[PDB]
Amino acid sequence: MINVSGFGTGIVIVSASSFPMGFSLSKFADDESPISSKELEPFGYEMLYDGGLFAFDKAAPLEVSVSVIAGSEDDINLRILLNSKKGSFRFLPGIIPDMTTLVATLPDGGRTVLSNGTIIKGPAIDTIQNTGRRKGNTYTFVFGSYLGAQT
Amino acid sequence: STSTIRTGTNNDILLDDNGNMVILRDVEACAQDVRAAMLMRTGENIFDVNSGVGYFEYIFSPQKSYDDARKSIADAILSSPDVTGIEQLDIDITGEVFGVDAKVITIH
Amino acid sequence: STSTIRTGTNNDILLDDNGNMVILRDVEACAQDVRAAMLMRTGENIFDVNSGVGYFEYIFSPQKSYDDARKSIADAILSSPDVTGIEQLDIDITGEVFGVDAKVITIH
Amino acid sequence: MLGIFTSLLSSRSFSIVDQNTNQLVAADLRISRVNTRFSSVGQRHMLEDGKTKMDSRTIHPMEIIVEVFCPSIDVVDQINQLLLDRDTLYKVITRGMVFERMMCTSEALNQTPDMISATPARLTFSQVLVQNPKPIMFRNAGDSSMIDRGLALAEDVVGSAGDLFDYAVN
Repeated sequence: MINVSGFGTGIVIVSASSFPMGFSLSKFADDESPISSKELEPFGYEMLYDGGLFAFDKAAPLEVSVSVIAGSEDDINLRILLNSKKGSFRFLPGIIPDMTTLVATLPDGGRTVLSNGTIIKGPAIDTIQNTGRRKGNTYTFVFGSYLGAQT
Repeated sequence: STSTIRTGTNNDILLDDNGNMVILRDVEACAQDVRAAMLMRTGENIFDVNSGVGYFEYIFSPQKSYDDARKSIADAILSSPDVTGIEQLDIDITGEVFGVDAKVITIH
Repeated sequence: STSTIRTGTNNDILLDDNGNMVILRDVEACAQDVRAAMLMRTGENIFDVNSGVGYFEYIFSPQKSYDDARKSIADAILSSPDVTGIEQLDIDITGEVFGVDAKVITIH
Repeated sequence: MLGIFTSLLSSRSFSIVDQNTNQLVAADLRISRVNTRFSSVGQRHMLEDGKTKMDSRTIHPMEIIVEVFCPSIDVVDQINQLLLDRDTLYKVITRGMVFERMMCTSEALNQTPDMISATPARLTFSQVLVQNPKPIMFRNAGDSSMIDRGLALAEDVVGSAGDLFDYAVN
């Protein structure tokens, strides 16, 4: 019996400049997937002219996306993160607001330390569905480090 | 117009019934010349050295690909006069037989 | 055709049994010359200076990238006569060992 | 293509053999495509009446372009040495198609985020045209054809006849 539940998952987002101390996402959305990541592709294959195969490394981003309930404090914080131009901060050899998301998945203790990244896209305004209930807001980040997973 | 002394399978001048030497010409002479030129190991001609088939470095050796063997056989066949080209060539390898078949298109 | 006096692992002139100097030629001479060239620190030639391996600026120093060390070793190997190139140059790093392995393809 | 039944499950396709010393070079290249393009030019000559005589044909040198992946730094350095190697003619055996007297004309290495371990490369060789593709040699050292050197302009020393004598005595 493997417990693959999702209740109790928490996220801590710490940004270099906008949120130096960071905020916490706990109020995840109900209609969209609370966390969704694209299929990572850190390798590639090519065909030799004699039928062989060659394997090499490629550059792979982590396109993560977190969904939150419209109007919540987490949504307000994520919108503040989104509406922060990269041109209004100091340059360091690191990434312009290098924000990291510490993901504590379930009380078992699985900690993911996705870092060296930034937010890419998200909804600026709340969209009202046909049914009359505001749609959950999915904000996408991209990252350049997927290492730090525990248990 | 090729013309060569007639020889048998033992590759010696084999005379006719009247004890004369026959000089084959055109197709028969070209065929005899091709058969003779395909049986000569390289480095046997003191005046060419590089001519001949590589029966010891291109065939009869533990090699990776027999492309060099095919190239050497084709060059040896083309070296004969009035051969122009080769229509078809097999490099078939049986269990222990290096079967070669040619389809010389000599002009005559 | 390179030639060099016989030297031991102490890099000194090693004589033979009859008290003569041995003059190695070709393969062994080139190997000994390459080994001697890889042991010469940069700036040790009054008459070359820029020649020599970077044992104190590329190796033995907190260098970020060992590509410069690889290039210096490659230049030192190629400086010997009749070396042509290097087939393989491994620059493996152990805990505190800078393991270098070469596969010179000297013409001999 | 067919023509040869190797009946062997480990036959190597590509081979760049140094013509002298008969040695493989850059044996770790991962070839991807090979274009062995020939070339020749006609001599179209319009003449009087509506007509054009092509005259004869001159065979321009062969060009061969090899796209490849170099997996290692020593292979890349071997490719650089091939480009910088001005004193040897190579022989390229792609697929049952042997080309002798082949010299590297061009090379382009590409380093991209699409491939961080290996490096794509585009080698280009051109054939060296020779008057006699099949030369005539001789086995023994006595019987060369004579080589002329033309006028020499004999240079000078100061040694006197005494030194030449003493040398001949010794």
